[PDB]
Amino acid sequence: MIVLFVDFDYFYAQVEEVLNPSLKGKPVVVCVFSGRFEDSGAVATANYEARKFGVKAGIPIVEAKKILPNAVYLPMRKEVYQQVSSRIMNLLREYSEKIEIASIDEAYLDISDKVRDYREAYNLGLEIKNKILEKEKITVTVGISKNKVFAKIAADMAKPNGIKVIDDEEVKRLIRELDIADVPGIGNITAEKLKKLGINKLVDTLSIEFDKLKGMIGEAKAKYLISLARDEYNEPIRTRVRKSIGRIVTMKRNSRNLEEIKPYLFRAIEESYYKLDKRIPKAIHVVAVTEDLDIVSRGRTFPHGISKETAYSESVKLLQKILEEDERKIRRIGVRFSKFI
DNA sequence: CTAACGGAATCCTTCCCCC
DNA sequence: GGGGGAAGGATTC
Ligand SMILES: Nc1ccn([C@H]2C[C@H](O)[C@@H](COP(=O)(O)OP(=O)(O)OP(=O)(O)O)O2)c(=O)n1
Ligand SMILES: [Ca+2]
Ligand SMILES: [Ca+2]
Ligand SMILES: [Ca+2]
Repeated sequence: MIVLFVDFDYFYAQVEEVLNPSLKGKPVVVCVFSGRFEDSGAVATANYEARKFGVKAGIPIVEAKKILPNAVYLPMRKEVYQQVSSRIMNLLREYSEKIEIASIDEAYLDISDKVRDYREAYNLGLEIKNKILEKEKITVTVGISKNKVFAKIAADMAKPNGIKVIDDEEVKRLIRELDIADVPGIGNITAEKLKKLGINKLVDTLSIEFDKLKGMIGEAKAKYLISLARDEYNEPIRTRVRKSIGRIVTMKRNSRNLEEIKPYLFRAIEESYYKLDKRIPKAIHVVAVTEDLDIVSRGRTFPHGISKETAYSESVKLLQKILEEDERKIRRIGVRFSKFI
């Protein structure tokens, strides 16, 4: 295979800068205001002018303002970014019909039938970058390799407005030398689980016994890392289908009172049903985020589609079920729909 | 009514019913 | 022994 991976640079911030070019050159921070108090919330992303000083995704807004009090702080306008993203994905369809849309700013392309070698795949990456910059004035990063995992790693290496090829020779070096925490799918809890086993590179998984690795990171991640270490990973590019749609809102104050939580729950249902847009779900899940930011969920699936009225009455019964079987106060309450007709 | 923090989505694992 | 579902967990954007 020859996989071409596209990753939009600082997407949310860059879209805001395209829509307001006076933002060019300044630190821009895209925020998710929870509404509980002034500047409560987290940073969705920031451009590289702000990211260079430690303002990155996930950190609290009030911590970003202690670092950069004079940066531009904009509220997240996800529907604007989604519509811009959808147009860029339509541009990517013109280069390969095997395309896998991974997220709002990521897409894999199987270009095995469109180029002969990596030099031609490289040139196709330039043509794709120039086409996106010409149509939407958005800079992206191209990663090219023999599978999806190393194509994404390639884009991570040359990230800010770049293009990078990891050939079969560098693939083997990375199996020996790339720190295993930088492999997609290995978070801190799985990484620290590899370290305590002594595994720091992919090649280490081939010397260890399988069950000693399986019995503690799981069968799937063990097979996944072993196949990568053997240079035998080759999952195909697949069209991804949205499997669930939901919405969770932060309440103004923690509560275990039914009548106080119900307005937030009903608002989450209305917005979730608007996002359904056609699509008839057969399962509904009420999801509560407790004081300690833990996640509790109670669900129910029907032999038929779920009307909005049925979603209303069933969510209350599922919410009562959460107050019964857990005693932590709820901080965020929401709903999720799945199993579409 | 401004309080040390968002919101959304996937896949995998554990437990349990069931054949 | 294993298919299949409910709920938690880990990951990532
Ligand atoms: N914890 C996070 C991480 C990301 N995002 C959003 C903001 C990003 O614009 C988009 C894609 O995130 P990336 O991981 O691709 O990061 P960026 O595109 O912002 O930066 P980079 O240019 O390094 O990819 O997802 C978010 O809401 N919350
Ligand atoms: Ca990106
Ligand atoms: Ca991305
Ligand atoms: Ca990691």
